Amino acid sequence: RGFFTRWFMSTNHKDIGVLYLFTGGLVGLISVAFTVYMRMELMAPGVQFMCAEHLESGLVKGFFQSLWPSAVENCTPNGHLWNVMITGHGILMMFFVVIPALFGGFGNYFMPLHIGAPDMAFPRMNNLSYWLYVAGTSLAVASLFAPGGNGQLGSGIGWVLYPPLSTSESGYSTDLAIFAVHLSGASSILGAINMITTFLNMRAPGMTMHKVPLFAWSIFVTAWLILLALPVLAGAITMLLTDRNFGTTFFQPSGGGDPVLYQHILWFFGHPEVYIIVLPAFGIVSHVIATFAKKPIFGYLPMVYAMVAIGVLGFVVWAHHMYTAGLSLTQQSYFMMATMVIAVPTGIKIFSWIATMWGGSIELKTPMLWALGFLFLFTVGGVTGIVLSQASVDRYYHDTYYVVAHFHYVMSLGAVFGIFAGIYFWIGKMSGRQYPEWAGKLHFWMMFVGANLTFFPQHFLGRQGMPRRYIDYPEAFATWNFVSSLGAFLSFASFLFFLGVIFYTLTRGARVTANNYWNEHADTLEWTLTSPPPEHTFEQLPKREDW
Amino acid sequence: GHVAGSMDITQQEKTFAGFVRMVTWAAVVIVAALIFLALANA
Amino acid sequence: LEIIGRPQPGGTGFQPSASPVATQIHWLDGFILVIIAAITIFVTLLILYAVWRFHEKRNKVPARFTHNSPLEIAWTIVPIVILVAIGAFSLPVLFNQQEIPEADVTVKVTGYQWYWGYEYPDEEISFESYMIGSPATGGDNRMSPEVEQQLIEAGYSRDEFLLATDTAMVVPVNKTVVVQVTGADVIHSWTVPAFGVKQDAVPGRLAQLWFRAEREGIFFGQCSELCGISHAYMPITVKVVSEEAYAAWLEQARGGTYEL
Amino acid sequence: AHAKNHDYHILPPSIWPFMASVGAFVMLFGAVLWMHGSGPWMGLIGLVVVLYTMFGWWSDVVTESLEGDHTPVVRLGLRWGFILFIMSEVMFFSAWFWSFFKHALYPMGPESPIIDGIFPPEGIITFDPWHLPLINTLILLCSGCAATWAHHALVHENNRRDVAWGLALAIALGALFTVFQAYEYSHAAFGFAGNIYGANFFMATGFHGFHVIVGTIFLLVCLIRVQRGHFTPEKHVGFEAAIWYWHFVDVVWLFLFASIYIWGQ
Ligand code: HEA
Ligand code: HEA
Ligand SMILES: CCCCCCCCCCCCCCCCCC(=O)OC[C@H](COP(=O)(O)OCCN)OC(=O)CCCCCCCCCCCCCCCCC
Ligand SMILES: CCCCCCCCCCCCCCCCCC(=O)OC[C@H](COP(=O)(O)OCCN)OC(=O)CCCCCCCCCCCCCCCCC
Ligand SMILES: CCCCCCCCCCCCCCCCCC(=O)OC[C@H](COP(=O)(O)OCCN)OC(=O)CCCCCCCCCCCCCCCCC
Ligand SMILES: CCCCCCCCCCCCCCCCCC(=O)OC[C@H](COP(=O)(O)OCCN)OC(=O)CCCCCCCCCCCCCCCCC
Ligand SMILES: CCCCCCCCCCCCCCCCCC(=O)OC[C@H](COP(=O)(O)OCCN)OC(=O)CCCCCCCCCCCCCCCCC
Ligand SMILES: CCCCCCCCCCCCCCCCCC(=O)OC[C@H](COP(=O)(O)OCCN)OC(=O)CCCCCCCCCCCCCCCCC
Ligand SMILES: [Ca+2]
Ligand SMILES: [Cu+2]
Ligand SMILES: [Cu+2]
Ligand SMILES: [Cu+2]
Ligand SMILES: [Mg+2]
Repeated sequence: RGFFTRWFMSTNHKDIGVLYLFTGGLVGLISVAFTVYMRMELMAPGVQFMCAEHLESGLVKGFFQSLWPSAVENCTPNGHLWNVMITGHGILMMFFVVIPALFGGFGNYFMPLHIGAPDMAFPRMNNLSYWLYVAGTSLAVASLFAPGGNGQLGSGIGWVLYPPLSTSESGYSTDLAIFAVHLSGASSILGAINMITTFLNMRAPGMTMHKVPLFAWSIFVTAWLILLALPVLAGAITMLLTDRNFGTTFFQPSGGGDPVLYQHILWFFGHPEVYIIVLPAFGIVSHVIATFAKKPIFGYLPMVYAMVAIGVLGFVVWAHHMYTAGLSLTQQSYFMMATMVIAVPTGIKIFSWIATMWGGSIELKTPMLWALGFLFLFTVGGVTGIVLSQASVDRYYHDTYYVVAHFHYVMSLGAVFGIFAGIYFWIGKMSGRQYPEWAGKLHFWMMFVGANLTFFPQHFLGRQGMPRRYIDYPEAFATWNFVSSLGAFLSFASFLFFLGVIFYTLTRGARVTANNYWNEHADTLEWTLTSPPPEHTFEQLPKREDW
Repeated sequence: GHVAGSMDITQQEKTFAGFVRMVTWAAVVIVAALIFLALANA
Repeated sequence: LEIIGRPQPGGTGFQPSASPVATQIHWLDGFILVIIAAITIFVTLLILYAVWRFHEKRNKVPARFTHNSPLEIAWTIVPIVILVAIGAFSLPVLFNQQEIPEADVTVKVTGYQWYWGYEYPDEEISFESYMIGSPATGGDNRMSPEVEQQLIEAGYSRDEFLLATDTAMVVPVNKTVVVQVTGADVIHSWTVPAFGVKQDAVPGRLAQLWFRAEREGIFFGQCSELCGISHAYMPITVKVVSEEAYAAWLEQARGGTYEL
Repeated sequence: AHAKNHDYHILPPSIWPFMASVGAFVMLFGAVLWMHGSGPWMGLIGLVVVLYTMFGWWSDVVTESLEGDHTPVVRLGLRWGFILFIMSEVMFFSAWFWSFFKHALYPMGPESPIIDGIFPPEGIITFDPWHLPLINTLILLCSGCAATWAHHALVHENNRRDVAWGLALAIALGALFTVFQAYEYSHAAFGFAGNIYGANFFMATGFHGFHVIVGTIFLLVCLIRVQRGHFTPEKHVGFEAAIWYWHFVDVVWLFLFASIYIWGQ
């Protein structure tokens, strides 16, 4: 077990999942801090922080000055800094923070246990997924420091990279970001194939596909959508790359190209991505609700089929992100109508959750607070979408902050809630050291409060016309930006608490000695093993009655 | 306790058999849909 | 000067209704908001209720049920009928806004990096509109004594900084205007909250939008599609005036002076 | 595993994966460099390393199979994985075809999208489908039959000369495709830059020519294995994936051929 042997040449799925967690955790903070930057800068009108005069100073110099206010009068509005920040967030988050933790951390480690499988079908190839996730991250980060738009560093384009701004932007910044997304898509497809052979081939005797945990089913559907969606994004971004370095003209009108066709092929993967993020969150919620309500998950088949209902609809509603880009009315109706249908599937899931709780005795442990938060905030987030699904209302809402609040409710108060739900719920199982019920509660309360302040205000701003991706705004939008900004520092405080809570725990945390430290209602095969689990779980296959 | 190859693979073989059918079902359902669309609205 | 369609400090609602589409957008959202205010509330109330009614000290022993057919059915049809409903009142608004009328006036809008290009093809008028703080007017996109003063001279106030432009698009009340939007370099998007209209300016494409003003005043829009560095700095200003002055405007605008 | 009751394959540690990920970071960062006036040396290094990693890794894959690690389910796990790989491949092309069909249907022209332009693009001269195109489709169809014929013989007659004979024949014809495909480029009537038609034409058949070469190399490694006696009628997994793959390559070309050469002229 040389340290190099263990983590650098890994073949075990439970250490590869631990790698993706911390890794995703890392990049989440990094990304997370860029958000404080933005919120400092948006707290108040005029540009105080992102000044053009800080470019003269080396980077080591100007940096530190940027964490301190300047007067409007002496502040020279450098819009590009803003644009680069907003896009490091977006790209880090959607490719390098949340899918990796929720899919490759809690899915690699646990999906296998839940089905009663020795390991993962293709161990070597899994470790290769982990390391190509690093390459992409690396390339994407490197990008912030390389030659990019307007003689400064960094590609301030959008996390979706639309041309012809993406093609015409100078430097090679956007080339590194282009290939970062490529590696992350290989990452995801290798992971996707592995989880698909494993689940249908490596289940324990007598475990029929209708006898599999829902957490594992959610990684199954997630993994399908990746497989069918990332390859389509390898192509739209290969068309950006060629048009920039080989003077092709896919989305260049002077040669007969069409910027809009880019938007179709990007969103045909840009929709499947958002269900790829929240699928796993729905699976961890089940577990946490069954466990802590001390009762069987209500409507198990309809939960499994709701899952497949979403992922399948997820591939036919992608022009909802293009209502104002120039589409036919027919196109606008097909896509509005089609998007509305995902509401059935999700509701069924939401009701079944309330139902499971109904009739059982509930234990409000830390892990359940998140699950309940998520029940609420994902619905808040959800509704919004229906409003945004309406082509008509989207005119006004499109590209204003009313969308930014959408997506953060169902991402930051949604799938993120599922990232923490699973953290608190399975930290002992994977570490031998449980956490403090008290600090966990505090954290939860802190961040629900903070994060509601962060984005609830933005629904206002969006209704009041504030555009998306501005570094400055009118005088009439100050009020609510203060609030939001206050909110994000409150939430950033929390995330700091949580990393100390975690640090503490793995240092001085209660030694766990039981095989199930929760209750009898936590009925899946992970709870039948030590506490921290054997390095070769399931040499002896799970006897049919065992669970 | 080596006995390489003697495990029971009945469930997996039946599973693969379904997998191969389900995929073909899918593929052809899309193509005829793609075609439908083409005819109706292209 | 009647500055109507503009942001309102601490505002949580919408901008005034200067046209029929905006009227309906405001009504469509309202309705939609209540039906999902209802659902949101409704979903919390069960969560809350259930958490307390069935907390482990209130009901020590759990239940084992896992299916209630009737109920499931209810909960899947209810939302499906709710959705049809919204459809009934939503397609119609869509069609009115994307089905374009016979024009009474016609402008052509062309987003250029860091400004807008206006053209009235019938009257032979072509000018450009830039924020007042554009480097095109002496400043760096931020308030300065000069900036302040320049806007006071325009007819604006210190607080409408990032929304006022050097050149305004003038328009006649009670008339249908069809705006054809196209982009000249990278993509941009031209809207006006107060009109309830909005549309992307894409290189190689002609997209049309229509609007009709019931009242006069100054209405402000703002680039809506990450176009570069001065994305924040390409305001839009529209001026709607009476028809007798509109004609006068035509003549005055033919000498090269492009202000009202 | 000391005392196991299962046939799945558990694996010793392995450095390969880390190595290939650094290679690829270096490869693509150097590839960015080289597209921006700087030098090649950093990109070829990356690829050299990646190729080293790929050869070890796959060497060991056979190695492990000879250790009899490839139990009945292990061989089924592999077959399935690989089938998802060709399903991923198929979706990749879906992006390339999607562009070609959209521009071919709704071509940009001055009143777009109210009114569409013309396709093929004004002054573009599409190739003759029955002079070279059919030649390369007969060359692939042929090889396909030749490679399947080596498959059948091995599994169904256990004939091992025949097996290598069909392989050789198929291998050489896959390389011929490439040579004839290269001829077409030589004699192209349009350009690669400046015009949708060239981007779509060339990137589309360009990605297909990539695969053929990957195909033809893959089979070469089966010939080699077959020569050192690496295949039996019951155990023959590289063989099954090659034949399945080759066939995918041909199915992609065939649709290209009918989409781009036959339909769009
Ligand atoms: C799911 C990912 C994700 C997450 C988690 C966040 C989290 C946050 N984001 Fe956002 N954000 C995006 C994805 C995300 N964001 C995207 C895609 C955009 C649009 C990009 C573009 O325009 O191109 C955007 C845009 C965006 C904007 C406005 C951009 C504009 O002007 O156009 C703002 C505004 O202030 C904002 C704020 C925040 C804040 C305060 C947080 C949070 O800090 C607040 C609450 C969350 C936390 C406090 C911490 C969560 C930490 C984790 C979940 C870590 C996971 C790891 C482990 C558990 C180990 N984000
Ligand atoms: C986890 C992430 C996540 C999830 C799950 C969703 C879910 C949904 N989103 Fe989306 N969305 C994003 C992430 C997400 N979204 C992001 C990041 C963007 C912005 C991208 C960018 O441009 O940068 C975005 C953008 C976005 C837009 C475009 C915004 C624009 O115009 O710029 C639209 C418009 O159709 C939309 C719709 C929806 C819908 C209908 C759902 C549905 O899935 C929600 C369904 C849930 C419910 C409906 C509630 C549960 C149902 C019930 C409780 C039944 C009772 C209620 C009713 C019947 C109404 N989303
Ligand atoms: C968004 C789309 C982008 C497309 C990129 C996606 C992936 C590209 C990466 C290339 C290598 C992937 C090939 C995948 C093969 C899948 C077939 C399969 O199921 O192989 C199974 C075998 C299992 O390997 P193992 O874990 O060792 O199992 C031991 C059991 N005896 O698995 C193997 O044989 C593993 C062999 C892998 C060799 C290492 C190569 C790493 C190279 C990474 C570069 C990726 C760049 C792709 C860019 C696309 C270009 C447009
Ligand atoms: C109109 C536009 C549509 C948009 C695109 C659609 C995308 C869909 C992606 C969603 C993927 C989720 C699919 C989940 C399938 C669930 C079905 C299932 O499990 O039925 C159970 C059946 C019964 O087996 P049983 O014996 O009872 O239990 C197991 C005991 N061994 O089990 C079986 O018989 C085993 C079957 C295995 C599951 C098959 C998985 C393949 C399905 C994916 C389709 C891929 C489409 C490919 C298209 C691209 C092709 C290039
Ligand atoms: C070797 C021998 C081989 C020989 C081969 C011979 C056979 C040839 C095969 C040809 C197949 C090519 C199919 C091309 C499809 C063309 C259809 C199309 O593009 O219609 C678009 C349709 C109309 O476009 P629009 O802009 O409205 O044009 C209107 C002009 N008045 O757009 C609309 O009406 C808008 C509605 C959009 C609805 C989207 C529906 C989703 C589409 C399918 C789902 C895709 C998801 C795939 C999931 C896979 C993952 C499992
Ligand atoms: C210009 C000249 C330059 C020349 C330089 C050439 C460098 C050499 C690189 C060549 C690579 C060699 C390929 C060999 C892979 C095959 C491995 C194999 O057959 O073993 C795998 C196993 C076989 O087991 P089995 O057949 O059952 O054994 C029977 C024995 N009783 O069957 C399996 O486990 C199945 C595994 C399938 C392998 C996956 C292949 C898919 C990868 C395609 C991705 C394309 C990447 C190309 C590289 C581009 C760079 C990014
Ligand atoms: C419109 C669809 C077009 C998409 C292109 C995909 C083309 C597929 C490539 C064809 C290659 C097949 C070559 C067959 C020759 C030798 C190999 C062979 O015959 O394997 C047969 C295999 C039977 O497997 P089996 O006997 O079950 O093995 C153990 C059983 N316990 O049966 C198999 O498992 C063969 C597996 C190869 C599959 C390649 C990848 C499949 C991708 C999904 C394609 C679906 C196509 C839809 C078909 C519509 C039909 C009208
Ligand atoms: C591998 C060997 C065989 C080859 C493999 C690949 C086969 C793929 C064949 C089809 C793939 C997608 C082709 C889609 C054609 C769509 C054409 C198109 O762009 O329609 C136009 C519309 C945009 O047009 P617009 O400009 O908005 O309107 C102007 C009209 N005045 O655009 C739209 O609204 C979008 C139209 C529908 C979107 C369809 C995309 C689905 C892509 C996945 C296809 C899956 C194929 C399944 C493979 C089966 C194999 C097992
Ligand atoms: Ca500020
Ligand atoms: Cu979407
Ligand atoms: Cu702009
Ligand atoms: Cu802009
Ligand atoms: Mg937009």
